[PDB]
Amino acid sequence: PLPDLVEVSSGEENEQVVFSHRAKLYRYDKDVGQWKERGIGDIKILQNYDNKQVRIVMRRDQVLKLCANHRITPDMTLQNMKGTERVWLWTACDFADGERKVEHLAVRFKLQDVADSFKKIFDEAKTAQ
Amino acid sequence: PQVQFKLVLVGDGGTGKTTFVKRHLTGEFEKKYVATLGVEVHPLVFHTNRGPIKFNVWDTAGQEKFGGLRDGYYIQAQCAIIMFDVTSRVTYKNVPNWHRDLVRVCENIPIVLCGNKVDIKDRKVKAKSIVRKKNLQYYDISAKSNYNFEKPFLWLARKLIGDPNLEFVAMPALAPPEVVMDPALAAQYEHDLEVAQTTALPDEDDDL
Ligand SMILES: Nc1nc2c(ncn2[C@@H]2O[C@H](COP(=O)(O)OP(=O)(O)NP(=O)(O)O)[C@@H](O)[C@H]2O)c(=O)[nH]1
Ligand SMILES: [Mg+2]
Repeated sequence: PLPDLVEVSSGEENEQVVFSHRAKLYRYDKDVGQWKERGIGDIKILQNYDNKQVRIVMRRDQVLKLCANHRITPDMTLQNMKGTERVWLWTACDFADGERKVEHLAVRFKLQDVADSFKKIFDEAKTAQ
Repeated sequence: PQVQFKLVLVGDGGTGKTTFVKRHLTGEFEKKYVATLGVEVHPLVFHTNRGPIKFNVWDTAGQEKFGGLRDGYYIQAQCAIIMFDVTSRVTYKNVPNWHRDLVRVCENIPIVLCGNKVDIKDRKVKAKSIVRKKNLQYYDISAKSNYNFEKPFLWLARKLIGDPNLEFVAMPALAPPEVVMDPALAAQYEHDLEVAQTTALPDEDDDL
């Protein structure tokens, strides 16, 4: 026996989507010294209406599970990967796995104006908090 | 009490059973073949419109010398996945043996047959030569391109629960805490990120 239906609450009902586009997310593994693919889907920058606080959220296609859920603070910045383009690196305290994990993340975009748009909105939103 | 199901994963070596499970677990794509020894049990949770369901995946070894006690790992199994490599006909020729070994122990459990590596263009096993049991189901998949990589669990979930309209739903994203660190520890992670920035991304020269 199973509940005939279960209403899903995304947890984003009191937030505004200020950025949303398809991307690829990577996570660095200190143990083996390699970047590992983490997810593929729409990476979203969310800002809460009331307290104006900002977070990044990302779910994976098809399985729809989280691969990113962490706050953005005014101190945080996006770095470029010297040899790669349309890619942004940053460090975050992520809770996608229901636990605090400090993670070095990279996001890859297909188009440059999407990457530039992601850097723009990232820097605006973090200061607007 | 949560709803669980024992799922046994069988197939020849290098077919992509462990790569498939790791993909579901962490979203990574393991490029190396590190042969599984005996069995490894990994829980997979999916959020459905009828609540979360957990799959306890028993990832079994495909090489006979590393098999351990395979037929014993099938005991009390509630579903199964058989995998092969569509670029290798031998891995498909052994599918009836894996199916035989499974049914000998678990009788009428729902089973999904997965033809993996369809991202590779030199395909030797065509889906027309597979396609018909009620408890059988076939999917082309690719652990590398993620093509159909959710369908085996979605179909098994629908059968086990008895609801053809069961859907996977978005995972709840609860508000994350803001973590504040002393400028010292922030610098230690800023240095670590610099070190990581020197290593390239794994798919840098893939199709993308
Ligand atoms: N091109 C391609 N390679 C894949 C795909 N899935 C897995 N592989 C690769 O094929 C190999 C599969 O390895 P692995 O999953 O460890 O094998 P296994 O099925 O667990 N075998 P065993 O039963 O011996 O443990 C790895 O080299 C992996 O990178 C796919 O969809 N496409
Ligand atoms: Mg394996």
